Amino acid sequence: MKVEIDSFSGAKIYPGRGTLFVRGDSKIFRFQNSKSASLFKQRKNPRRIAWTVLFRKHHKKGITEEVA
Amino acid sequence: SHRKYEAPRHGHLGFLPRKRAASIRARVKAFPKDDRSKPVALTSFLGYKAGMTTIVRDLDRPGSKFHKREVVEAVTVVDTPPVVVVGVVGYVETPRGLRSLTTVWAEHLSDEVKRRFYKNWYKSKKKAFTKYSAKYAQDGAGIERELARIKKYASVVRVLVHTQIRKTPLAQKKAHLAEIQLNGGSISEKVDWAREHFEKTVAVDSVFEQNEMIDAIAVTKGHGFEGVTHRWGTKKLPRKTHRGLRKVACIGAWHPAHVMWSVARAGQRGYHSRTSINHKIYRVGKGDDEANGATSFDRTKKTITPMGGFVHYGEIKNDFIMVKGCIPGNRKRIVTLRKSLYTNTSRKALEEVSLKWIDTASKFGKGRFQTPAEKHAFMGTLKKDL
Amino acid sequence: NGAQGTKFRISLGLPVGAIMNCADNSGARNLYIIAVKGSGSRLNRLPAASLGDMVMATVKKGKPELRKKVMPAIVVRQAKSWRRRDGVFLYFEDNAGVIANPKGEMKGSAITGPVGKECADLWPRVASNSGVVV
RNA sequence: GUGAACAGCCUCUAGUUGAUAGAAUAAUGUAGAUAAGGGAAGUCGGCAAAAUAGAUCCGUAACUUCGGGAUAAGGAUUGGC
RNA sequence: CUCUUAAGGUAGCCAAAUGCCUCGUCAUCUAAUUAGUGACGCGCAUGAAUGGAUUAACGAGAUUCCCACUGUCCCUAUCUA
RNA sequence: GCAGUCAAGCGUUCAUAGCGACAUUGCUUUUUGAUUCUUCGAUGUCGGCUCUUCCUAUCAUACCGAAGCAGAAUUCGGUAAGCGUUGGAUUGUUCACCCACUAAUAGGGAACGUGAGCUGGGUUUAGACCGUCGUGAGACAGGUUAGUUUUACCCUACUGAUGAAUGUUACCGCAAUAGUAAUUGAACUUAGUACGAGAGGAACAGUUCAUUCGGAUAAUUGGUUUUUGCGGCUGUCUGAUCAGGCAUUGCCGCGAAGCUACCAUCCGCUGGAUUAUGGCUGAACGCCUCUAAGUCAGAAUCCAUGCUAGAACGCGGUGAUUU
Repeated sequence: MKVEIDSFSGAKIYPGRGTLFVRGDSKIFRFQNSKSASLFKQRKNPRRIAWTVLFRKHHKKGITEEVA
Repeated sequence: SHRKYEAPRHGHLGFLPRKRAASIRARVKAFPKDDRSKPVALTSFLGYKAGMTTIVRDLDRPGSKFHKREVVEAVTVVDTPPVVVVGVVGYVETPRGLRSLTTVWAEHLSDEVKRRFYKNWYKSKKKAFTKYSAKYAQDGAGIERELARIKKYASVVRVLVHTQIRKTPLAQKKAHLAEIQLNGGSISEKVDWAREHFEKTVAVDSVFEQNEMIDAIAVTKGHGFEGVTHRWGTKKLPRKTHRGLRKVACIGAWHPAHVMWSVARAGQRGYHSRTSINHKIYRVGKGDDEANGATSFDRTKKTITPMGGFVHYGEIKNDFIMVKGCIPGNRKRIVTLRKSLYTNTSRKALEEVSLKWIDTASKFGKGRFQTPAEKHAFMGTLKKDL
Repeated sequence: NGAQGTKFRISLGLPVGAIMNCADNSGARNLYIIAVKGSGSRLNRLPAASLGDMVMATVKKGKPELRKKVMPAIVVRQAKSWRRRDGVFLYFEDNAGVIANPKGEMKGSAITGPVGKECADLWPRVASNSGVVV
């Protein structure tokens, strides 16, 4: 199988444990849960959501890994 | 006169009278027909429903669009700690049925069955079988005498099995006890299997195998007094109705000038004893494996229990089935896994498994991890650390 | 009639009275369900359609030579969350269908939008006329 | 005080804390709410409920007793520093 | 031209809150309409201050359709006092 | 309303495949009448809604016979009510017609079932309008519009729940009895085969799926949120801060637990006797004959298996039985 990633958080997605959302053209998004789904529908911004991957990857926070 | 639009009966008349079962433990109202050409083996086993989780596997049903493809099916877990035999039982045949003769027992019966046969343990004297037990101090004269009498008679025979409940995390210091009928030939072998197993335990590992069908016998979950619509799915009345709408309108006609049994009245939903069938086993394991969550395809060390523990239960540290799907009763409830009364020729009983992967994640939350290892791998250094 | 196989159960989301968008190039803008082809009967149960079900529908928005008559149709997209055995719960953002004959041939020559796998696998002409799929 | 405002919401002064009470928390009710997807198919009948709702700006038809219709319809904005 | 008895329904208006036969006939709306609207008229029994025809605004009036809106409904479910 | 009988004749020929005139025997009480026995010191009198049951004069599903049956589709008929018998437009409607799906969209009964169960649209109080009739008051199975739907705590019935007495108390069990539930279709292959001049066009076996119904269950998904759990926001009060209160749960996002959805998932058995019907042997009747004896198979039938309860006066077994 393929542990998918959350389109809003990049958290990891095992089978059954969430949802798929086909945008109206073909753009797919995978969701772990109604939480991330509702955020997506609210059109919220993960780079500003203080706590996802796409937040800290932007923020150069605690990666401490690219200089090894 | 002529209900305008013919519609079908609500509810099932056979599963009446929807009353409370006499006990949480569900009787076995019939057993597998014996094939007197085999060793003696039990026809059932006892355990505790523990929950569920999500296994993944591949299909082997040609004919399917999902043939040879992965499927995310549903499995319920039964904790099946090995159950110990402490008696056997006779049944002679009459025009009134299988009438009993003796219920013969072992010697060093545990506090658990001694507790079962009381109600107020700590201030009783704990004196149940004292004299029947001292009767073992001899050679075992009447012991073997009735063993012989049952060898003679007893067209049917049942071993008496009490659970090793102190194992499971339950706080019930009492072990449920019950009969299981034997279906080998060779009455001598029957009774001697019994006897050698006196004070000995047995496990499903000796009774069940993968990809085999069982049946589940237990009590429905308790829902209390409840009304007509939800008990029978009857159509809710409109919002405009005077005096309630979660009701039935016509509870009967004028003639017959009474109210019939066929009619949906309020009452008790639940604590019914039910017998669901044809549930296929998916895995039969033990306490030692640190890594049942590791499989043929999974190697990450993690057993069946999910993170944080099963809900309302505690953790499986003993033997276990994962069997398919829905099995009556809720968690902590006793259950009988009986085996069938006929052969499946389904192709579905026989489409075996190659399991692939399990969610081992907290059902007390929306678990997005499998291990605390994975947990730390995913997030990492906490402001708490070192 | 004319189906390329069978259909696994699918969560129903398009009852009667529903209006879905047409996703072909027939000349329509809306499709109004009135019946469903299988639609086993029951008292005060609305016939429901789902992805890949053939129905009968009409136009409310489109051409004068297209509206005001009944025509069979086929669903392609469905916002009603359903399940595939592989555990993915998936849903489109919209509800969408196409026009057709009793055998499963569209009046169309292309589509404007994504499509459902089951409808594609069961209706070959729709799959052909499809561009992107899911 | 908010706010257009004696609205509604909170509060100072003054006055009350008085309408049998305790334990549970089944159906059924009364009253209050939320609900996937669809959207009046229910129903005699869109009864009841939901939506909208203030203020600023733009925009504002038919018909007209030229006074009106008109807040028409219909759009956008509103926070704090 | 003439009888009734004095005259013989004018302008307008309609299956209208007035029309039996009647779900009138035509069109339109609609998948489909005993509903609605617009026309027809030898109108059982329309009609001129027993007022006719019309009509802006107003209507806790009656009625039809449309948009949004929705637990009305498909189909129930759950929560609170 | 439904069914029979005889047979003129249709049916190319042919009375009887299917029909059936002239006549005639009947049944039912789902039509309307006829009568007025009950009830006028009162039975709540339309329809629909919802819910159960019952009947067969079976529309479909199961098995069969017959044909003007080559196959397909259909028509006649027999066992049979076990399981089903729809969503909607207009109408107050029953009825009626239309649309459409359907396997099928059969008829009906139960105080024209069902108002202390609803609604109350209509009818049928008073109010108001129109037309016609009447001098007039007023009338009109003529039209329109607005118009309070009461009470269960009693007995029974039902549904669920307890319960004395059986020497006590506890444990495991039996099973009389009562009920019973599964249904239906499609696709693939069959097979473009059989069949047929072709047009067209099957079935069986077998696999996958599905509808309707039912019984459970919550891992997932979804719904729910007083976890008043986290956060945010408005207004005001606590001097400010933090931290807080009130706003009949203050509102919003999230939201586990728990409850629930065909909005989710799982599952839903096989053995015997029988119907019609077809056959064996086989006379009666020296032949024949499924029958008179006897007998074989055979249905969604019946009864068992299994499923539910467990008789509170049906039963067994077993253990402890008072400083």
